[PDB]
Amino acid sequence: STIFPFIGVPEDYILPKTEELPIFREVAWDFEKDEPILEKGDFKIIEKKEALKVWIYKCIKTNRYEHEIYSLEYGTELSELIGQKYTKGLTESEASRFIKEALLINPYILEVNVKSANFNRDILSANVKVSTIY
Amino acid sequence: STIFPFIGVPEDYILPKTEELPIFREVAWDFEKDEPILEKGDFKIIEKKEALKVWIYKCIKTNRYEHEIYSLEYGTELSELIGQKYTKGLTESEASRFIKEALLINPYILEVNVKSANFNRDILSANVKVSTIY
Amino acid sequence: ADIEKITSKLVASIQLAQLGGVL
Amino acid sequence: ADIEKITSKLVASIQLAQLGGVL
Amino acid sequence: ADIEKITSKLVASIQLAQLGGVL
Amino acid sequence: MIKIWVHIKNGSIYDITDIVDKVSWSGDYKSPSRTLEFSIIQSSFDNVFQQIDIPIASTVCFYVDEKELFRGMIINRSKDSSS
Amino acid sequence: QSVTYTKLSDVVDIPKMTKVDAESRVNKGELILIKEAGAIRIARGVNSLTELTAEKGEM
Amino acid sequence: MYSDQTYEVIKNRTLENINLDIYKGEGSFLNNMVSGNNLELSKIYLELSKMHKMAFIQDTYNQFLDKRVN
Amino acid sequence: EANLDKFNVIEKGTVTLSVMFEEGFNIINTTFSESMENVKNKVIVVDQYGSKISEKIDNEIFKEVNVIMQKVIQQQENQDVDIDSEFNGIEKSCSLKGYGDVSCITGRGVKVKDSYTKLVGLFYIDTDKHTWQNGEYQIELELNFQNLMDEKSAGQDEPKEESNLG
Amino acid sequence: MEMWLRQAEDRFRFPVFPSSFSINGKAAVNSSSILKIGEIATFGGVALKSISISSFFPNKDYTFCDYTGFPSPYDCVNKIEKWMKEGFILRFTITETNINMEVIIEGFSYEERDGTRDVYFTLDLKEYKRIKIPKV
Amino acid sequence: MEMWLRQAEDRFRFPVFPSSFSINGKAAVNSSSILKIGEIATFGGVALKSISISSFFPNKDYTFCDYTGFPSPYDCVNKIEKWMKEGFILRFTITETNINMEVIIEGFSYEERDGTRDVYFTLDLKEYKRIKIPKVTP
Amino acid sequence: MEMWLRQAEDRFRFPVFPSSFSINGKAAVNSSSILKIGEIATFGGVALKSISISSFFPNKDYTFCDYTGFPSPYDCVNKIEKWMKEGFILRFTITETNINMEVIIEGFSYEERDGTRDVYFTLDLKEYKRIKIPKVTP
Repeated sequence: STIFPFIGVPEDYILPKTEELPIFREVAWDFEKDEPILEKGDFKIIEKKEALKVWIYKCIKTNRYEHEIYSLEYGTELSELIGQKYTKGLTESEASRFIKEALLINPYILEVNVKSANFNRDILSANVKVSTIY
Repeated sequence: STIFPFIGVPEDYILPKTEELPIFREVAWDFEKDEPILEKGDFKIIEKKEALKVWIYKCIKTNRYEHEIYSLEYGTELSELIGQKYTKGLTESEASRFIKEALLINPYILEVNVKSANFNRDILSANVKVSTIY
Repeated sequence: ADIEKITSKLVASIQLAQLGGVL
Repeated sequence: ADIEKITSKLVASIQLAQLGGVL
Repeated sequence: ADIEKITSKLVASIQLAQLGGVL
Repeated sequence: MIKIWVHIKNGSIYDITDIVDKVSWSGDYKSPSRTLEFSIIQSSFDNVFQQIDIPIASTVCFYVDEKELFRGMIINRSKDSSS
Repeated sequence: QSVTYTKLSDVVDIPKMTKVDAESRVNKGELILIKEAGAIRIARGVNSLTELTAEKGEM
Repeated sequence: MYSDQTYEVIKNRTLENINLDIYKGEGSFLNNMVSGNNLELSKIYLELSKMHKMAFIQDTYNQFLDKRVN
Repeated sequence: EANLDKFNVIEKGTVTLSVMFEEGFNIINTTFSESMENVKNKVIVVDQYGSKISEKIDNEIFKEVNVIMQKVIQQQENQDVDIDSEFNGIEKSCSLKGYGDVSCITGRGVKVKDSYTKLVGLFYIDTDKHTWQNGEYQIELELNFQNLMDEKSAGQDEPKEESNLG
Repeated sequence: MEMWLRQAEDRFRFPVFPSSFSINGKAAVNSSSILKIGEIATFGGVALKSISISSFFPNKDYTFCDYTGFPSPYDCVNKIEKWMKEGFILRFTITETNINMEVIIEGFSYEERDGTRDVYFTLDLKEYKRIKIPKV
Repeated sequence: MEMWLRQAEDRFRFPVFPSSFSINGKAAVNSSSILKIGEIATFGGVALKSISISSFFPNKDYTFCDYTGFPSPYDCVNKIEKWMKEGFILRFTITETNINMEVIIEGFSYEERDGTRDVYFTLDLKEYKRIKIPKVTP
Repeated sequence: MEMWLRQAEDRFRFPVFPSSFSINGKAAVNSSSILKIGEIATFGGVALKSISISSFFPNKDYTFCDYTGFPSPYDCVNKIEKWMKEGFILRFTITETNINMEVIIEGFSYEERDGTRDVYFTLDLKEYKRIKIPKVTP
């Protein structure tokens, strides 16, 4: 009977209550052998920071623009630094930036710091601190 | 309910009263035994400065967030200084600020000054001067 | 907001002139 | 030219008020 | 006095426009 | 020498020349009435600068060189808290 | 610093004891845990020595 | 009503109903005595609210539902 | 009032806000005014023909303003007008800017405290405006004065209870 | 004397105490002119205090340092820059004086100007007052 | 000479007399013009005076101090800051001169700049005037 | 340390490191007032940083030069001028510090002032920020 003078239908104007992010859960992973972990004949699900460890490991391990399935923001660019394409200081600064920007897309991660950086032989070492909501 | 006193009050109009606090009265308390005092088989009531002394003693002796019955304003944070958690100068500043902010919620107390402060062995001494309306 | 203040002043002036009478 | 800008703003405000309805 | 000058300019403009003819 | 006097409803008469801040007197040929505008200094923050109140519709008289030029009714009254 | 009034976030609860009990225990030269100011902490940082001579003062 | 009845409101009402000459404010002897039981009354009000939802058959949980259907 | 998709007809001032404006707490500036321009204190009734039948003067308004400002209303055959509604008195207003919540909107009553006399007055909101910019939020209201709030209770409404419940 | 900037339990103590410090305070005065008597003035309210600090963050353990164990220069820079970015309300205190108040950071500048890798800085702070909304 | 700041019966005397003091006074002159004559001027009333003071509050008894028994530097700072905050009306006087008037505080700044723990300050004062209130004629 | 300006893969390294560098940062504080209380303030967001650089472009190989192989002074001038004219977004980095961000050029001035044919310059850079674009809800 009565007209609806707005675009759409009354159903589209119901807003679900905004709540905290649901608890982060992920399939367990074995870093030494690079395999998912089975428990009692099924996949094993871990919670909170362990799942975050799995996600961070997987994110760091991939290259940024190599795969079609991923968007342009997923992955890291650490492969461009191999072979000393830049000076040592430029490589250090770029590595810090790459790690920070790659990791920060996850809404469960609040801040990232790359603190220690040392060149010994052909190896580059660094320390990374990640702060989450947990 | 007719006059409009915001620009000015009419000449004939008489102000109803001047706003003042009643005489501060409190049940008497003894400090060496921590009890209320009974007089002729009933509680003894004192007034003005002695009542203010009782109130001040009670306010200093309580902790701030410990009890659910009280609000967030009542109490004192002096228990956070025990054990030299801060340096000595920071301890002096914090003690002065804590005492002033705790005492100034009583409307009958006008100004608080923490003048002297000395460190001798494990004892901190100070002089507090309270100014009231009386 | 300048237009609002100017309009307020103009309205007040017009109302005063209306009370005073205009030929 | 200030008078022209003031008049333009006043006209726009009056038109919006007319669309909204004035008692 | 700004309102008076603005009103004077507006009145002069309106009188000129009336002389010129407005559709 | 300009003097301003105000008559209040009860019967009191005040000379407010020492309080006036600004005066304006004007008229036009297309209206039958002349107008007078003036301001006084009055502070609510400071107790010293509190003055008398002049209610709406009280008579005000304007003198220049011991000659009366204006007599009229008060119509508007306004108070700004900042000034 | 000193260890007095250091609070332990790990501990959940402890057996109840009255104030006079805690004071008498401290006077005997014992290191105890108490509940005070809405937390669980140690009472005072004293060692086992109780009898004092001219050579060994209260310090 | 039941939701409105809270520790602050009932405490204010109790202090207004009591008639002494002493001072009634935070840190008073009378205020200290009055508080402590009003908090428990505020706690009791919630169970009093809940009992009606316990009783009926539309929302009875598991064991009360079993009793009422039996 | 059109609230969302619903249309309402409400009477002004029924809802009174909890927040009160005080000089030392949440007021940026105020401007109080009083005016006499729209005063009416005489009513003249004319018949359908234009001939006058009756007149009336209000003494309370006439006490404030010595002059008489007349109004003319006409009654038809099937209407009998009430004179006492046509009188109009002195208008007192306020222009306020300060801090508040999103509850202060047109059609509600608000309370403003007088600094010198510590008296509270009731006002009706006629115009409002809320702005958010650069991380700050301010309100501007146009208020119309109703009356002075009575100290304690005017009629002193007491809860009527029996001495003994049972 | 010591200088501290603290955000709740997170505290920072400056490693090198500055050469001087000054507090600025002002009050507002409203002026009017009355005919034939001249200018008059009335009190209008007090303004917020301000304080500015200049020093450097050392890159090595100097003899004149306040204590031992402070972080690196750019760690201090990053911590203070984050505090300024989020608009936190901080507590600033100088011991053995009457300076103990809540502030907000207005400016932060840092530079390097020699061969020692020390970082000189300037920090501008402004007093913070919370507004009280009455209720009934 | 001596320098005093007094609020009712609450009197304060400066421990160290400054190196110099100066009074600033002005008069308002209105400017107009007349065609073919140029600029003209009229008198527009006198303005309020002002004075600025610079000294320090000693942290110890010096040989050049005006008197003994003065309070600590930060007690003096606290007193003057409270007076400035509340907007009190004060009386300012310098003995053996013509400076004796009511003032109001406009600015107060203090600092430390050496190893002696002395507090240096600058104080800005403005003259205060009262207007008579009209009286109803008999 | 080293100083670099890079536009995509087009990288430029300054032959002579300047005598000093400084970062300027500010936050916006809104000012208001309340009757009978005085001035109050609120937080209004952070502002963009800025840095200014002063050095010269050598016309010969010096012992204090950072590296060998750099272009002629007016080649460097032409490159930077083209970048400033087109309004490119660049990346500015000083190694061994925390300075690594995207910038846009605000001013560029150069001069000659002796017999060595070296070109002295001053470069003003301003930080650049991007806003996220909203996404339609699924």
